[PDB]
Amino acid sequence: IDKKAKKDFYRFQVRERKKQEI
Amino acid sequence: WSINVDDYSNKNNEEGLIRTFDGESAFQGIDSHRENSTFATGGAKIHLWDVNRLKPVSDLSWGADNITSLKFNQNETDILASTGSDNSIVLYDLRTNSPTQKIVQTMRTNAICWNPMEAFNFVTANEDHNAYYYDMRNLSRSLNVFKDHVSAVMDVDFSPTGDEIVTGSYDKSIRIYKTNHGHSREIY
Amino acid sequence: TRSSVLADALNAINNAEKTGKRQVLIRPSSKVIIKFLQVMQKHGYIGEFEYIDDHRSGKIVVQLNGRLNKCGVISPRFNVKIGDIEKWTANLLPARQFGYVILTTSAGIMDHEEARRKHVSGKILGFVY
Amino acid sequence: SAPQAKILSQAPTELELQVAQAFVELENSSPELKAELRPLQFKSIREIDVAGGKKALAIFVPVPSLAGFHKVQTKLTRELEKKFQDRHVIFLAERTLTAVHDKILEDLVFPTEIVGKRVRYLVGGNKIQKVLLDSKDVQQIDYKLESFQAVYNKLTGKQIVFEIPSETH
Amino acid sequence: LSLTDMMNVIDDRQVIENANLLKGKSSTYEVPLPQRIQQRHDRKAAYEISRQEVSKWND
Amino acid sequence: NLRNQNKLSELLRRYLLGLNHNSDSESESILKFCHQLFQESEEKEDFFLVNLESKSYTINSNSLLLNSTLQKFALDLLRNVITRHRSFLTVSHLEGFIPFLRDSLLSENEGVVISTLRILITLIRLDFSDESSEIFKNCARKVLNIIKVSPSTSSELCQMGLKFLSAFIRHTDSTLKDTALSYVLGRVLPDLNEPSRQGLAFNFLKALVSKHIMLPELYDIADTTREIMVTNHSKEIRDVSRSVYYQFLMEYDQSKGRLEKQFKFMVDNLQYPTESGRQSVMELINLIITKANPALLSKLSSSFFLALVNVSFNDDAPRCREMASVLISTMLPKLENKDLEIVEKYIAAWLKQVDNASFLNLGLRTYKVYLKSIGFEHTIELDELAIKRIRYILSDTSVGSEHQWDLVYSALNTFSSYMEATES
Amino acid sequence: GRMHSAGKGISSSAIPYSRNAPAWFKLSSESVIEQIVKYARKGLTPSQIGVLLRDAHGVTQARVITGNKIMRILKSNGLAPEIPEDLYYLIKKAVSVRKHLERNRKDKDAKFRLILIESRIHRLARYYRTVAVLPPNWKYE
Amino acid sequence: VQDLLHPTAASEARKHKLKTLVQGPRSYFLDVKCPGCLNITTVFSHAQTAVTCESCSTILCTPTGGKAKLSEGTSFRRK
Amino acid sequence: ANERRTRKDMPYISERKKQIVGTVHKY
RNA sequence: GCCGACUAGGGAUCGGGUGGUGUUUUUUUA
Repeated sequence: IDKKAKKDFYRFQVRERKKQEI
Repeated sequence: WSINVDDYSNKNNEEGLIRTFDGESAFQGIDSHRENSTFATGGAKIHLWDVNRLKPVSDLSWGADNITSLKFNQNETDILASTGSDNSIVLYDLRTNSPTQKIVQTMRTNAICWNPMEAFNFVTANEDHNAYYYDMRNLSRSLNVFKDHVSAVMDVDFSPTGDEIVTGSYDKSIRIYKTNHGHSREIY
Repeated sequence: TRSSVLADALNAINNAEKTGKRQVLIRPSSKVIIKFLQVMQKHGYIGEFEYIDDHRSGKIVVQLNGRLNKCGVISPRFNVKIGDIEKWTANLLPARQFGYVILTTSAGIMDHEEARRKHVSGKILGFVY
Repeated sequence: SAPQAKILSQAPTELELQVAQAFVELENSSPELKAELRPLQFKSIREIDVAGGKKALAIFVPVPSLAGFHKVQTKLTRELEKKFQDRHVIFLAERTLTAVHDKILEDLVFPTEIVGKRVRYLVGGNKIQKVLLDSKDVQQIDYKLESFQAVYNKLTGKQIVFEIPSETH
Repeated sequence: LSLTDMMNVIDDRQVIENANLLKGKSSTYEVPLPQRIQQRHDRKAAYEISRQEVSKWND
Repeated sequence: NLRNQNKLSELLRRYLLGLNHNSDSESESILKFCHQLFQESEEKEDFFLVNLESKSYTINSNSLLLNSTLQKFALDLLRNVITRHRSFLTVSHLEGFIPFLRDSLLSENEGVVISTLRILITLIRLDFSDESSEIFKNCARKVLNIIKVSPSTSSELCQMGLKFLSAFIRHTDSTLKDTALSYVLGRVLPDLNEPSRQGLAFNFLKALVSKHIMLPELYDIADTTREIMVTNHSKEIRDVSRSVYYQFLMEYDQSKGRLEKQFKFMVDNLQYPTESGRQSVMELINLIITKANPALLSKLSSSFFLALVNVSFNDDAPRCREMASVLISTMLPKLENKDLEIVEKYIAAWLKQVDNASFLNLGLRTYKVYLKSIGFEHTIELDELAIKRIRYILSDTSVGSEHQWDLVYSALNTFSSYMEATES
Repeated sequence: GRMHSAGKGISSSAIPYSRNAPAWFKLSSESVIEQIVKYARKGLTPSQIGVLLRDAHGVTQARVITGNKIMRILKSNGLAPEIPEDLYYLIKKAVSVRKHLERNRKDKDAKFRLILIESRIHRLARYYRTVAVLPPNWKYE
Repeated sequence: VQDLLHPTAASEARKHKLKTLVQGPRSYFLDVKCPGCLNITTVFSHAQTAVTCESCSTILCTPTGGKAKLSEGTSFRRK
Repeated sequence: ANERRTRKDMPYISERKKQIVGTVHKY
């Protein structure tokens, strides 16, 4: 499940990424 | 309808339509009781009719299914059999005015003929290139099977002697079978 | 290039009739297909036919009695007039009184016969004979 | 709980009062099923004759509660049939027309399930509508199909034939 | 309570014979079955009779 | 087509209803008008000619349908008139229509014949001449012919045929032969399996019992009708069936063994599962209670009593409980001193059963029925048992007490009635 | 039926006729909804989410079980994809094929598959633009 | 010869999933009882994941090409 | 015939009975 | 080698899946 999980798929996920990016 | 015929010269007209029967549904088959004037019509529902009554005298029906063909018995004239579109054969008795027995086949039967010499025995024209010979009392099994056609048999008839049967098929052939033998002795 | 569902059904029915098969399964189904089928059936060219709903487009199975010579969907959708109808029949049917041209008009899908009797016109769909 | 509380309709009919009384009696008898029965409430009832001569109780219900009813519909229906013999107890929700008709049919066939639906197009032009039903509880619904056609025709004004494949009824 | 138990409570045997209607097999009629289940049996019963008739032709 | 014929039949009915409210319906002119409808109701050339049509004309004859359609209207109009206007219902006014009635009776169409039967039933009481009277006799013969040809009695024509036979025997002095009566009753017996469409047949069966015509199969009818009451769901069929059997039971001769077996059914049918079935039995038992011989009542009193207290005590339907209490209440005055003495032992016996609480409620509830039917002080010993039983109940009302809430409530109920009876 | 290939495979899933939840299923509809959110918060796409629910929780289907598509369920709870499942996977595959290609400058087969992948992207990108799920200014890489 | 409208039940069972009169799933679901804690879990017949007991974190099944092979010792029922 | 070499339970079907799918009344 | 929108098949074989069966195989290391 963990190996199958992706860090970057959901609008919330990139929102987290967008949050940490800035 | 009435037809003028030259069978006898004991007289000398009124030839044409005599009486008409309106039905709510289409009619697909008709047969007449031999002993009495009563006759049956097979369409969406199997109906018993009298010549002198314009409406269907009695309504027979096992279920909602339509009836494709029928044939009265020639010896036990009170018994009737019918064919349905759900690959079924239904038996009836006029003495009880109700259906008697039903069996479902792998395919539809297009025609049914009763043996003139065997009151309890009849043959059925089936759509699997086969004709099936049946005893009325025990319908769990067939008496005999005929296999020599290559298209669905459309009509079947007993010899009035009762010892041969003739079958008609979509394959452009007519076959004659001996009653105790399962293969045609002849093809036309 | 894929063909319309009507055309596919028509071709299947024609093929099976010509190979002598007595039952045909048509998929998918439609109101145009089904309506055209009872038009045939009223004209007796086909027998019992039955509809499977699969919760999808659906399926038909048609009994054939071998009286169908040829059936087809005509294209393109060109309009047809009432008083003029006859000539298209003469063009689109083998003979004068043989066959039925199917037409979809304001009053539904119907042969040209019930059409001229109702004095209605509309779009032609095809032919059966 | 009074029978009227179970009846959403402001003016309860007499038969509504009897059925609500039976429902609250089941609540009181039940040690814990009451917990599910108490929230559950029905809009109305309608009793219809059948060809066999018996009657059928079509309970008109709200859909979001109809879910909960369906969770406990088996036991509740059996109990009410005990209270009201000669009567078939059925829960139908009140609700495009094709959608609602099929939903009513699904409510009818509950607990059993519809294997299929057939339509036969006859030579004369007669239409035979049929519904193919699973054999999960074949014996019980084999005592009830006449009620099913009566209900469907009475409510939807349609002729329909329920059959059960895999068996020659 | 059942009917029988009350009539036993009297314990008299002359009161018991007075109410003769109560002693005997229950003749309460059974609840009717569905029509098709009835006619299915009727069809079965008819099929028996028809079989007996045609068997006369057997000889 | 048939669908349009059905539509035409409706309009003709709508027209007929309008006449009923038409002022012309009250005049004598209409009878002449209906009279009018009846009588009104009763090679080298082809070698030269180009032919462009391949279709042949189809033969059809709708003249007969017009004749029947007009014939049906006049019969319905005539029957509507004579029923509504009594003066027109006279031999002189209706003498001329008899030859049309007999012709309509032979018509192939059933509906017109049905209307022919309806009018003839209306004219049965009316006096007629020798020529105009044979039509009643001939129709009695015809309806049998209809019954003979018909497969099942459950037919709209046959049911009306039985209706005329009922009136024929009821009113006309001439009566059908027993063998013919035996045959027709044989045919209705299987068709009676579905009573819903045999309401008219019941009225014919009522005619037979009304005149007390002795016929073997009529005994089979009584057995069959008895089942129909407690089983058939329709309200009407139970009522019509209830009266005929009750008259049959009370009029026709029966062996003593049968009489008990007839009363075996009612007490056993009292335990029928369906509430309506038990209710249907109440009216019969009530009929036995209200009007019956004292010896017959005394013979069966003890059985009816304790059978009723059952459904009063334990029954899913409160009304069946209430009715049985009402039934017991109207009986206890009528029972003899000895028979009531047996009742006195019974109520005392359960009150004596202090050990069993179930026996207790019977004593108190039955004691309530005892009061207001026989009254208080008729049996002092039973009253003391109730008062003692009430005291022992009310004393043990504490939390430690084991007495159930139904018991203390039952004691209060009988106690309240005892206050109304007496000031002690 | 395959584009960019001669295969005519018909392998696929066949939905059951019944559109009511299984009689054997006895878990609350909502408890699924929070459970769906939990993996989707963990980072599993609607595709993988459905695989786990059915495999371990008896969820035959998301519509039949609760009446809503898992995306709509996720969309209702404030969660969704940026770009669709289908397009999202194509981009990474196009990425990976490219990330291969610089190191290995003789993979003439790989470059061909890139064109097949890229053209598929353009068609899929074109249509998602038309439905407006993808605003028009989007262009591939 | 075969009746297209009324095919034999066996013939349907023998034949492919999708080309049928009415296509439906041949797959199904199971109750599998955990050997460790005796708790019951719902597992798909063709499950694609190594379904694990939530209570025990114990493997109940392993993925395969078709049906997932239930782990040894895991008692199972059709649901 | 080939299947019969390994499977234990295959009832032999009388061809007079194969065409019958079912009967309402069982005797 | 007639061609096509075109039916039902036969044997063998490659890859995958389902079911059965009894020989290899094998044992709480995997």
